[PDB]
Amino acid sequence: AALGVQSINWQTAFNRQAHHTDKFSSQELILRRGQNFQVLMIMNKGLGSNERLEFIVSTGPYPSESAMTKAVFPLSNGSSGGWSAVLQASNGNTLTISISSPASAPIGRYTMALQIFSQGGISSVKLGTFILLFNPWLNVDSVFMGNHAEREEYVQEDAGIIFVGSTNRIGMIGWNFGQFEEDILSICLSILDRSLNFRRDAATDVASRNDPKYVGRVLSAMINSNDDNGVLAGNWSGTYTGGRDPRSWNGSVEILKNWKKSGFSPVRYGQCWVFAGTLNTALRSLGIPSRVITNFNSAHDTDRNLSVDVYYDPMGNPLDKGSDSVWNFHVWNEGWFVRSDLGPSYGGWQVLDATPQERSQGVFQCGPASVIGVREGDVQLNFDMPFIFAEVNADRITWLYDNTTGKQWKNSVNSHTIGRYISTKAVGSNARMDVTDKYKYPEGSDQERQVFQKALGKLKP
Amino acid sequence: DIVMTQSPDSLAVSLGERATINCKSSQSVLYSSNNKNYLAWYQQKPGQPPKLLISWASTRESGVPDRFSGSGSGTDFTLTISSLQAEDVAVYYCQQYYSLWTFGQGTKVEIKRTVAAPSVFIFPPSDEQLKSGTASVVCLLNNFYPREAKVQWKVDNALQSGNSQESVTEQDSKDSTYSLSSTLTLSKADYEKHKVYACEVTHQGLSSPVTKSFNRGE
Amino acid sequence: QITLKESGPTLVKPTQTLTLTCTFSGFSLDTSGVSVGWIRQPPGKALEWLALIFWDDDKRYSPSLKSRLTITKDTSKNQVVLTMTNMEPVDTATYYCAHRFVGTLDVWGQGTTVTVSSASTKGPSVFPLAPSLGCLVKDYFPEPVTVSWNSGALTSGVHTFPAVLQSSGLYSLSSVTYICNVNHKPSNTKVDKRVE
Ligand SMILES: [Ca+2]
Ligand SMILES: [Ca+2]
Ligand SMILES: [Ca+2]
Repeated sequence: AALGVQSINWQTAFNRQAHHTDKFSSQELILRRGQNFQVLMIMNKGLGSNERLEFIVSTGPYPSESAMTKAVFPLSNGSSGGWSAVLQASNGNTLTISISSPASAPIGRYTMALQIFSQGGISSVKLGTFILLFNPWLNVDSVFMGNHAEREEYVQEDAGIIFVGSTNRIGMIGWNFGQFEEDILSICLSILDRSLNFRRDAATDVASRNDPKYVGRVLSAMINSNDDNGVLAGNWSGTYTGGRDPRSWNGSVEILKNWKKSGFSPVRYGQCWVFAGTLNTALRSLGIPSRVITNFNSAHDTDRNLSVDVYYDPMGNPLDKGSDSVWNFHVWNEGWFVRSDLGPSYGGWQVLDATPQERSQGVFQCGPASVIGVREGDVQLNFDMPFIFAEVNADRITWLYDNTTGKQWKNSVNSHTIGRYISTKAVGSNARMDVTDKYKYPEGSDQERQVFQKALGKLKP
Repeated sequence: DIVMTQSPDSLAVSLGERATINCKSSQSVLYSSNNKNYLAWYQQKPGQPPKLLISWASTRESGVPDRFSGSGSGTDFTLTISSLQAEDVAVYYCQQYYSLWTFGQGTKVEIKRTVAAPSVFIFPPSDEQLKSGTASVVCLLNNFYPREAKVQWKVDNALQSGNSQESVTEQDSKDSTYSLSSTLTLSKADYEKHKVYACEVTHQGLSSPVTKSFNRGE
Repeated sequence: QITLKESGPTLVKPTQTLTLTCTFSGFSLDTSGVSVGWIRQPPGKALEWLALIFWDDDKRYSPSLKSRLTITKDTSKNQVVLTMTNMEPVDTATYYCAHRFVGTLDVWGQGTTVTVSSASTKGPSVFPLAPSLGCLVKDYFPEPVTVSWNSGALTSGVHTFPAVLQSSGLYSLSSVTYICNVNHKPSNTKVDKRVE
């Protein structure tokens, strides 16, 4: 007979354990990019010197070798980088084969096929499908996180704490991220396939899923219903008829399942910690290390001047004028990755916010914003830095407004009241870790005021 | 521009009685933000600058008697003088300051009083003036009410026209009367051509016209 | 103690630039929130707001006249200066300056009369009005003229009539031992005249 494959053993439990994907409740082969996996492939006979094997992997509806959503690679004796297959051993008709993906591979579901050239004939046969995720264990991955204990918290932990209350009195709630529960990883991959980007141009969306910046920004849009029938419909009205009270959720799992099982119709209703809880589940699943941030006295700046503006007339009466506001607290997310777009100094934590506050490029989406950038007030960089800088470090300015002459002038400044007790759960405990000093220089330093001026300088290029 | 239109244009009331003035604005001067009406009233007594009576539609300024009171909101406002006093005789303007400054056109408020017949007096040209080549004959109507009066110049019984000018005082802040002056101007040449110069006055307080004349050269 | 006082030429020839000064006391135009404004009043007509300056050198102008108007301040001299270009006979009016704070224009100056004309200044002739009393103030340009009796000693029962502009383009008025004191500042012609 011509050479043909009889069976393939994916060594699923072995490879999943090596790829730190073994925790997911799922039968599938789940792998991380840039890391080899080993399979046993039982042929009908031994390989001839006339005979060739070629593997073909593809992802998404319009695979392309140029877009790196398709790869064709021969079984060889040498690793090439890129996609490769290395023959490690022959034993009878069984081939032991080590297959490697590149660190730059797009994440998602892949199909693998084998093409055999034998006796002047050609056969092709689907071997199977796998899921490829980001690889925080791999030094050359953009999402690389070198510390073991932090990786465990920010990738592998499926229970969380979210800080709530006020700047007088901080509480906490638990949140079940549940990224390992049945179907949740599948649903989180779904989200990418339902984005406006995917609908406009699936070939390019899928090619862009090698970039955590891209995936992160997309998720920040798609977790909210606005624009795209994403996951959660916001409601701050106090009246939640025809839905759940935002406070009754205690995890992401029901929300994501209910979204799928309603035919991908917005789940009613969420507020900011519910968006953030759900976004966190998505990020951890896909392998972007992430965590949940609470900012107390969080500024909503609606006119890009880095100040919350309050108005009085010259006789001292309060004016109903201006749209700026200050939240008791607001919850968002950080994701961990390099920023090849910005440069070496701006890697690490990046703000992502799914709560629909301001349109960014026409869409309710937010981030990624370099937390380092924000602290140094480089608010000309992508993405959404002015808005986020105001959230944590707006001045609160009282204005005098003389309605006769249309003149407003500045009465007073409070440069320290915004952005207090910025909080994330501690690694490996339920302690509140304070990360205020990561977002800004210390209130009342010279640096803090220098950056504030610098930042303000860059709004006006 | 917001347009301020007052009404009436003139008002005559008896002492002690109520005088009201409406003002209307082309747009609303109620700022919702502070719920304040940006509307003032002023008083201008003749020969002085204006004086602010009332701001924010209803707040009296310091020292303003309480007989003055402002009401209204939005585009309709009213200044009401509760007991008109002799010295309240003045022009009252409204002013909006919601959008820059525009004024109303003014409303004259005068005291209504019992009829008073004028004292009439006539004055021949000065000898100093006759040297300079002109002859001005003057007629004075003194302390009359109401303002309406008729002065006619006659020279040898020829009714004059073209050559005379009149002038009235503002209502006296004390006794609420007026006074009037008429000036007939001739050349010296013409002055000498005639003998009898007369100034005929019709006023409501005279039961029939009163004429004061002089003969040239006394 | 808030007082404002206007000054400048009382005659301007057409096309030229009127320059008016406001000298104030009782308050500082360095105080935050404070503004001083200019208003004019054409004879027997309604008041018209012209311009405004704030303590910080922010200016406002009548929208219609803006292109012609320029307001400036000198806090060192306690002065606000108004400049109006391309003067024309219609612009003949009394000009006022006034204080503003937190309501409107609340304290005003005395006012200064400004006549726009290519005619020249002429002082009055003053003739006696025979008692058998007053005095006739004839052919003066421009307005205004102040009259008193016995240097201000005599006030009760005095009637000074408004001027009348004669055919000749010159003004004339009458007032009712007796001396009438006529001052015509535009020609520096202060004249005291005996009556009989
Ligand atoms: Ca959305
Ligand atoms: Ca603002
Ligand atoms: Ca600050």
